[PDB]
Amino acid sequence: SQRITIDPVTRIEGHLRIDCEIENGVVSKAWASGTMWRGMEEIVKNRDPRDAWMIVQRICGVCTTTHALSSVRAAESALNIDVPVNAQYIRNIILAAHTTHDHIVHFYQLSALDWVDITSALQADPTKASEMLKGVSTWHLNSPEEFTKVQNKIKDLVASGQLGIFANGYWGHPAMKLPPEVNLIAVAHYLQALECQRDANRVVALLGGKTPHIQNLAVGGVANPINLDGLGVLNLERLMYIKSFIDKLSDFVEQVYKVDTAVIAAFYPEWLTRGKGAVNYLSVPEFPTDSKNGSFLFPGGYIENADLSSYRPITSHSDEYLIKGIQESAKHSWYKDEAPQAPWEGTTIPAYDGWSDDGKYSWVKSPTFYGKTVEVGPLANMLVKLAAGRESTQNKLNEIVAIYQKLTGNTLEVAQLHSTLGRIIGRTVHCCELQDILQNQYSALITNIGKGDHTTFVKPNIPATGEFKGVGFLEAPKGMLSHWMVIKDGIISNYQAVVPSTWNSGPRNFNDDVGPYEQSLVGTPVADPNKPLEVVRTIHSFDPCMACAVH
Amino acid sequence: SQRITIDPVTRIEGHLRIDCEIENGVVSKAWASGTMWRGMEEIVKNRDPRDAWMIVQRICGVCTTTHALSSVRAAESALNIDVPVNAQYIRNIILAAHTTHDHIVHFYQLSALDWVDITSALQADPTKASEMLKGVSTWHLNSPEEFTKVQNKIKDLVASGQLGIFANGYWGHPAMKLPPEVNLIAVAHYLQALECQRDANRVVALLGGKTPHIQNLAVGGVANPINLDGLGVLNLERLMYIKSFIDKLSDFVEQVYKVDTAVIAAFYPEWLTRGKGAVNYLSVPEFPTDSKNGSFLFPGGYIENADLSSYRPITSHSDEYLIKGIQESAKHSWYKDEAPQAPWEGTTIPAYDGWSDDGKYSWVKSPTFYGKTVEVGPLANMLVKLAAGRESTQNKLNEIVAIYQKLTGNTLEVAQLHSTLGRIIGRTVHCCELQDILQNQYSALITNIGKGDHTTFVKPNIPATGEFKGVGFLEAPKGMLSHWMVIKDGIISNYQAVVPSTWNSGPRNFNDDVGPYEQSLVGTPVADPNKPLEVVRTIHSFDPCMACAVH
Amino acid sequence: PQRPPVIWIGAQECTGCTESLLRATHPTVENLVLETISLEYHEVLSAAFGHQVEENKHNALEKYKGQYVLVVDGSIPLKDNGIYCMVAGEPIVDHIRKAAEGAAAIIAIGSCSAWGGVAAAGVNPTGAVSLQEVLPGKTVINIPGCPPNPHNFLATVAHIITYGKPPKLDDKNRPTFAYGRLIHEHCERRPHFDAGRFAKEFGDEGHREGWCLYHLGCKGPETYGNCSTLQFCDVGGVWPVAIGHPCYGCNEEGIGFHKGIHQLANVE
Amino acid sequence: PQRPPVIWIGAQECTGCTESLLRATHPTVENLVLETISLEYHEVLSAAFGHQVEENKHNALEKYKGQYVLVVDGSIPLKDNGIYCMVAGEPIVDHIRKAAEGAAAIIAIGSCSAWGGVAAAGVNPTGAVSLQEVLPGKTVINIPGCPPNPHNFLATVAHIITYGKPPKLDDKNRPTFAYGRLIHEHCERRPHFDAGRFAKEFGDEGHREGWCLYHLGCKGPETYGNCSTLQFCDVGGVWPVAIGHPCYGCNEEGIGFHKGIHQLANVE
Ligand code: SF4
Ligand code: SF4
Ligand code: SF4
Ligand code: SF4
Ligand code: FCO
Ligand code: FCO
Ligand code: F3S
Ligand code: F3S
Ligand SMILES: [Cl-]
Ligand SMILES: [Mg+2]
Ligand SMILES: [Mg+2]
Ligand SMILES: [Mg+2]
Ligand SMILES: [Mg+2]
Ligand code: NI
Repeated sequence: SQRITIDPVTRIEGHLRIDCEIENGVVSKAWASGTMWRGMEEIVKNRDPRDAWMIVQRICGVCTTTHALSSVRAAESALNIDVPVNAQYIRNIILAAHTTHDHIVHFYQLSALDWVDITSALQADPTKASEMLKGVSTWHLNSPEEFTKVQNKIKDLVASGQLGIFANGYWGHPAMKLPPEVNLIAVAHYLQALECQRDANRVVALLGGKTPHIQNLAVGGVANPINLDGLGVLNLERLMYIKSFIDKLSDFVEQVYKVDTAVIAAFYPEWLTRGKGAVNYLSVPEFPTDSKNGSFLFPGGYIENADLSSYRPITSHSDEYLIKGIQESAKHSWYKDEAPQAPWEGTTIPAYDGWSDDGKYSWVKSPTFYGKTVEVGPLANMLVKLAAGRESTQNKLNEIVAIYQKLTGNTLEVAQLHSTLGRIIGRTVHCCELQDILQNQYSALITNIGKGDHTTFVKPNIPATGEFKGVGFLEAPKGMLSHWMVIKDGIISNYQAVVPSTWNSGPRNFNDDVGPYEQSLVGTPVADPNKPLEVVRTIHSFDPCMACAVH
Repeated sequence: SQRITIDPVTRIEGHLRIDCEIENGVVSKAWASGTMWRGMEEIVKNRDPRDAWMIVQRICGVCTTTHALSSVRAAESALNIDVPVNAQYIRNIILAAHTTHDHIVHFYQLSALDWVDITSALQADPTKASEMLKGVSTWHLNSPEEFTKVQNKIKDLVASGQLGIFANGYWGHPAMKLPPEVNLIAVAHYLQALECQRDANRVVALLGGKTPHIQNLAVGGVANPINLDGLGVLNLERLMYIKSFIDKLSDFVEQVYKVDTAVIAAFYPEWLTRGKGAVNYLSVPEFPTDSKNGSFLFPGGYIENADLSSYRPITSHSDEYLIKGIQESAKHSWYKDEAPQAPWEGTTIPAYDGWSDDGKYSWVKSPTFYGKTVEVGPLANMLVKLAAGRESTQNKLNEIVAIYQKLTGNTLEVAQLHSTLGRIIGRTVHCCELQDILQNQYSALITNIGKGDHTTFVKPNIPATGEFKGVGFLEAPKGMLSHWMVIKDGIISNYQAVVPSTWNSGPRNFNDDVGPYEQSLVGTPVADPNKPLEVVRTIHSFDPCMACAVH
Repeated sequence: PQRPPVIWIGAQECTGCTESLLRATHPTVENLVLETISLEYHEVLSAAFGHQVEENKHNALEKYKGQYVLVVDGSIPLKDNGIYCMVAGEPIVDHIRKAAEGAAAIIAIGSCSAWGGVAAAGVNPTGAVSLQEVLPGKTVINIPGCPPNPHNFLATVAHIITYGKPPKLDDKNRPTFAYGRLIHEHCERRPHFDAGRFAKEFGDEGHREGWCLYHLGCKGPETYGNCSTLQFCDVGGVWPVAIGHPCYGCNEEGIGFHKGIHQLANVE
Repeated sequence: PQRPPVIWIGAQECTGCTESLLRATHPTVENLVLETISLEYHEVLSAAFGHQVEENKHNALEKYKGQYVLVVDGSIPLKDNGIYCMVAGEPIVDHIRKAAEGAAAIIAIGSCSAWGGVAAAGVNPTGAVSLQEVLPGKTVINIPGCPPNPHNFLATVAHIITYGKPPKLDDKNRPTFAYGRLIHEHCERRPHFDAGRFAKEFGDEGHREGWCLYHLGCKGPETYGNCSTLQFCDVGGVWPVAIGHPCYGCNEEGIGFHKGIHQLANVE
């Protein structure tokens, strides 16, 4: 038996430490630790409610857009503002295109090198690699010639003796199971992914004014000026340009990312039987389409004890059942006030005292829902959509399972989705369904402007007396996000962000109950405790973001 | 001691009873009683804040517009809304035109028959009557032929034996001092006044949508759609029509009403020596002209112990010293809670127990300013403008004094304005200065539209939680008006109107101090206790409005 | 010649219904009182006050018994035995019943006297009721609005004088010439309603083109009146909707003072 | 053929400054790391983790002593002995100072490392400071913005590689090609400023004609940058003002994260 530390965990956003006790070659106990704090909730306090979004967007530059959108929704909640529908379409296109970038980069740039051995790709036959994908994908860049060019770039990098960020990786590890050909395919797709994600961010930029960190929001709607006949504003030529980039995303997502997700499952089927983090799941509905902050394209809900049949739907961002259940504890976190706190009454008082296994060991708070630990993010999101009987989600999951079936002769049941690979699958399903969101909301915007509605902004009034509480929910790439604003005497008197990586990465809670990251690791086989690849495989499945978790 | 009751007092708005104790033909003590209550503050509670103005406008149809404008200002105060400047110009034109009609009707239709003996007019020589005005007025309708036509209308009404509303008047009363010729002049002007006041209401109607009870306001601005080029909206043709009626008001106001005010003072100079109601005076600034509910064309302020030289200016409707000083008591009123109440904490709980001289005797509450009794209305308004050194007010008063001096050989000093006639003079000065308000604000509106500003309305948001408070001040024809709105969970939880006739008519207060109507009557000579014309003269000078006083 | 007598009593009135007469042009108020009628009692304009004006009332009720038109503005408060409106020490309901006994015709001018109006809204603090409710044995002519166009009243009185009977009435005893049709069934913005051309907020593009105000809360679909045709003030083009604001339903019981300004009307 | 080595360390970063590289086109991030540089340390992309990646860092600092470009994003927190950012159990200020010792050139990418940025705003909970403040005897090249256009960084690194020296710098050590001019002194809406053609609210008629955003709070008059010329994302026409939102001053110390969105700028 022994104690290891993984610090830093790389190929995540931000600063994470993972500790594990290993007994009889399996993880018996784990600690997740966020090691950097900025105090973004304190920095935004005492300001005008309208200023918060520009400041709190800087909680995170990977999930850029998300904290900006949650912040304006929180102020709108407090102030009772109905957002114009054109502003919802624009916000929705931004969030959907951003999330497409976000998931693609997670699967390829952040996660693939846990499963892919680049050295082994040097042994591949590019023609056999291409042959393996016949009747598996229709993607137009799987030729032997593409794969030979990619193999030659690997060859040249290795030949230079400057491996840089590819150096001292887990090449030949016994947990690396792909054949040489499948390693080479994955590296070719890693490089191709960078083009697709770039196109997704061109959609974001044309509405946001740049990315990272969009600049087109306002409490009350958006700053885009809709005028089909206007010079220098959001006219039909600009909208056509946006559409030209929306149209470029689908083929890579459907013919490369979706197919690779099935192929990794086919080669790593034991990873459908480990990495369960929780038995409870939460998602919020997303992409509102009416004039009153509702009519969501994607549904939300709460699953308890993995029972999809008795889940509780959530159809509103004003749902009092959702609002009243959420608390955070700092018993095992470096803050002073330890009892569970509702976020409108939250404090964030730093109290660093160093690492203690049974005491405080993280800057991440411990969120609960009516006292229970909950997993958020794509696994939650997918399971709630399946519980809701959403045919689009059923159908998209079935496409991944059919590729898995063709490759293995085996099927995938919902029980197998509560796992490291199920989590990855939920993320891919989300990315695929978001391409329909983009087409839907582009069309809705064009149609609405054609009816003569160019409205985008409702100027707020903020009473100079009174105390007003608002909450902004958002289904972010990593899961349910909420920003909680209290307004008193016209300024922010409290601001609390409860972020999806807070839910998943948070340490042991007030009742010493274990959060999703720490739970997911129990039972992980570790072949080589000095090179604990298996632990990082499960942790990456959650897409950690520690700027998000801690803020 | 003799005890009289005057019930009803006619030629006012609403239901008033005046009681007097008379010692040796001199009033020694008086009681003012509002005898009708509706409970308009309770009727408006538990509604959307946006609905209040249409309901509380019905507090009074004589001072129509005033309660509508105070109500939207109160909601805008609570919500922290800055009204568009075009909405201010339109609000201002309506209030100035309305107040022109109001003052003219008060001087002629309500007050003149206290001072004018119609039967004496039958003895007049119309040629002598006309000659008396040579070099006193330039009015074009003072000919002997006009006066003969008017005299013949009186003759015909008397010969019918149906005197109706002229029946059982105070003809030959010893306090009737005008010569026959001046009585006939006054009746001619009484009839001519009806045409001028009709033109003033045509201004109001073209912006309000009708009068009585305008219908163009909103919490957030006005409902008039400004579009110089639009069919069916407020275009240049409509504005030109408004201007055609503004231009018709000046000559009667300047050459008839202003002159008759000087002439009545010249014939009744003892009425410069009685009818003092108070030593403290309050007015609020009025006619805001900036984008932030300020920059008033008329100044406000607080005079204590008749000292103009040390008055306190009031330049803002958010003045904390003004807001904090206002309270009302029901010790001697038919309500339950008797201690002085700030209006945001006000109650209006009816507790009728009949008339008691030393107990409760009125539906009017007793307002105080930091515990003092205060007169409001045109005497206060004029004295505050003189204390401010407003040259327009000094110049206009000087024109009235010059006519008085030509007829009497005597000047008027400010001490003589604290009187029944000073109160009537302050009202006339107001009406005269309002004609320049109308020209100024019409010109401002035309100019601003010409710069490309067609904005009229800022849509409010009303937080669905929290409790917040607003107050709307307005310098009404009868004096300072305030509406006090508390909003809780998005609906009106308290509404209190503190109305100018409440200040002046209210009964003895929590300290048994005497308010302006009651104080003004002490010392009044009463030649005939069965026909107490002298009491009605002083009470009419305050322009009682009991629907306003009581609501 | 002798003029037809009128007795006017205000109960829980705001005086707006009297003030409507000061905007009238046919007749003007001066021609009404000198040529058209003999206004025998009206406390807003009466030279006499107090005991003298109470003498005038009693003398007129006697001299003109069976001949006068009785006009009431304001609601009548029944709560607590009448004490929410006391004139000369007596409840106004007693003054009105006494005057009703000798009336040739009885008119409720304004929504308050016609159906209780604003004074009877909400919790109804004073138990305010209509003139018809206090005179159950009499046919009360109702001329609602807050206030009505004064000529809705003056042409009703003229019909009584000129032709010796009231004008034709609907089943709420309202004159058909003024109240016989829904405002929405004679509204010049109906084409915009039909086309789906709606103002959504004051100052928006549709609003600034004079489009239909239905989605701002216009109550024209559920209010009987002549506001779109006779309009107000005789200058042309002046009524609430033409100025840019929805009808509030002030004529109509259950609409005005009950529904919110922005609450949508039911459409037949 | 050997590529110039780069060591990238994040302190209190949000990762936006690294994410800017994923929008770059000249070079793309894949050409940057395969052709332009050898990225010897970058925790966002590194295959290795934990002990292996701390081996890579120590090996690179030794192998490339005096040769590598050090890049830092994020502020560096000095409060409470550096514990507000701890990597491999040690304060990030110690990792940065150690890497700085052997650096050929040192770049603060983003406002956080250039001047403290958002993380040092308000009450500055963690005592966050700039990279230059932690390295007082070193010349730190500042590339501010939140995040900057990635080519403000990439063309600075290219100048070092191609011509053997940094680009020309202003008195704040910012490259003049990117930060040499006020945004307002090269803004295409300056004609509208000069004419008094201003948006007053988002969605108003001026806003919808592309007028100047000064009265919405535009900080262009007090912010050095290339946002109006180079703009963002290489698609053409994309910067905050062109999309319809004022400049917030995110490049400029004392402006971004200090002044309200709608607070007006001083004009020179
Ligand atoms: S109907 Fe309207 S105008 Fe007439 S008394 Fe009632 S509230 Fe006043
Ligand atoms: S809803 Fe109102 S504005 Fe529209 S057509 Fe009907 S009555 Fe006219
Ligand atoms: S400069 Fe901006 S984008 Fe870069 S680390 Fe700081 S907050 Fe993030
Ligand atoms: S204020 Fe802003 S939008 Fe206007 S010219 Fe200057 S930089 Fe451009
Ligand atoms: N997605 C994302 Fe970032 C995290 N965790 C947020 O919100
Ligand atoms: N003027 C007026 Fe009416 C009174 N008193 C109000 O306010
Ligand atoms: S509110 Fe009344 S005045 Fe006519 S327009 Fe509607 S019935
Ligand atoms: S906010 Fe920043 S990105 Fe440029 S436009 Fe202003 S310096
Ligand atoms: Cl358009
Ligand atoms: Mg608006
Ligand atoms: Mg938090
Ligand atoms: Mg205000
Ligand atoms: Mg009151
Ligand atoms: Ni009044």
